[PDB]
Amino acid sequence: YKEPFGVKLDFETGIIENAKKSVRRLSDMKGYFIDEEAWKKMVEEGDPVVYEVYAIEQEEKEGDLNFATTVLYPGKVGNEFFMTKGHYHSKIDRAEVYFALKGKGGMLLQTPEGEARFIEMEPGTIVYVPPYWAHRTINTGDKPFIFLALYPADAGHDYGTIAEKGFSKIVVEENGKVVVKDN
Amino acid sequence: MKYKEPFGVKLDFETGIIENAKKSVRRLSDMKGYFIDEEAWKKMVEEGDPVVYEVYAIEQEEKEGDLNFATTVLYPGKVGNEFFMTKGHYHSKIDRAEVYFALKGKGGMLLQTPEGEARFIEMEPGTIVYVPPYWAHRTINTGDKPFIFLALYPADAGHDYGTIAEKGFSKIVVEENGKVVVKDNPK
Ligand SMILES: [Fe+3]
Repeated sequence: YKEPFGVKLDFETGIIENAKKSVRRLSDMKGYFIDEEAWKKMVEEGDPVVYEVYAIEQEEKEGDLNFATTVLYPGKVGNEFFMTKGHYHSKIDRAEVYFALKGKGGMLLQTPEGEARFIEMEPGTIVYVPPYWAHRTINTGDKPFIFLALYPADAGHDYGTIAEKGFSKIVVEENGKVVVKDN
Repeated sequence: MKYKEPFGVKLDFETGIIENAKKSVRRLSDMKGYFIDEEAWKKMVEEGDPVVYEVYAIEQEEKEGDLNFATTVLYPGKVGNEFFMTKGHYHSKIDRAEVYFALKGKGGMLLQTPEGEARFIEMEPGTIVYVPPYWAHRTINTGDKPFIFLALYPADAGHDYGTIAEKGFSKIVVEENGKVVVKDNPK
């Protein structure tokens, strides 16, 4: 039997005790933002951190659960808001649940058949990501966007699909939050 | 097959209420034989039969890979000197885990393996508790204010209340000049 445990989550910083921390800078997201020059330019300026993750994951096993907070920093590549790489689940059939804790943003989701959805998130918002949907989180404000994600331990990852095909929409700013088609 | 639609629902940090969730209510009368002091229990039922806890749940069909979530508002109180608590259970599919996230108040979680090996983990706002596969678990309110938390669990986890209703937990959590976890006499 594995040992149960309790770890503290800091509502102000999003940091979880004993969690495994990972960092993703702009340089780690080549080809993700539509404006390549804005990207190359910002990177040369010492690619700032786009987001950090504090995760507690179990072995890949059916019925078990993983959890992690993400600190999505505010910013834009051109006029495209800072975002996570996003992905599909290796075992696409797994769902996910997000709980927004600080700041504001939204989640962009997509199905293999072409459907795309954008769900706005503010502190207290719980987003249910159904099985089969690819998803990415977006920070649409000027402050850090912090959220806790809970997902099946055997969900796995699938960035390739998005790495190539990607999402059918991009979220940018036109004096206001705008969701438009992607190329 | 249709693809279910994603959605966002608002959770109120102060009340524990989740918009569009299904509400369930458990009063002291719904927990017959759960507390050790049967006389204090019956006396409290007659005096008013207070609500022990309310649940606001958003559940999916019992399918593998899916997820359910629910908040619980566990009210403060004691039956004799035993703190208000949830009924407790093992998952129907015993190897499913669960994750708890405390939001308001103060309490703790009592867990035990099928054999009776127990653990007690304190919970305060911000505390995340990992309920591993195979462990039964029960939440306890050790404070004077409502203990509110969010639970996330597999849609096919299910609930085995029966085993706990029959044998209870190996330990009980009470107040004796302080919070104490001791052996459950009728365990
Ligand atoms: Fe459960």
